[PDB]
Amino acid sequence: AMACWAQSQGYNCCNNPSSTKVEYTDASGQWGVQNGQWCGIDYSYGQNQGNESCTGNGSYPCCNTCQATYTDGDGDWAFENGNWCGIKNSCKQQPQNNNQ
Repeated sequence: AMACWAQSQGYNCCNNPSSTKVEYTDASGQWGVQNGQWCGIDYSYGQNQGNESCTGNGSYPCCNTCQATYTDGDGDWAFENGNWCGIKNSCKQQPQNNNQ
């Protein structure tokens, strides 16, 4: 739960980026104030694969398949049910933190 692109510059990650209010947006990315703290909106800043959210939630619907035929600046992406959906947050890494 710490892989935001905003930190690369100095800022901090915004917890629950899949439900953060982005009152700012430019050529640097999406930013918003969460819990009273500045932080970029990274839906894929290194979360769990438990399936808490999915990709493409900023425009299209979820896919549900772990086959990302294409990846963009917002993560991975797939095409199922005849619709451009985003790869699930679970379809990224099995060993999500839990190291056997």
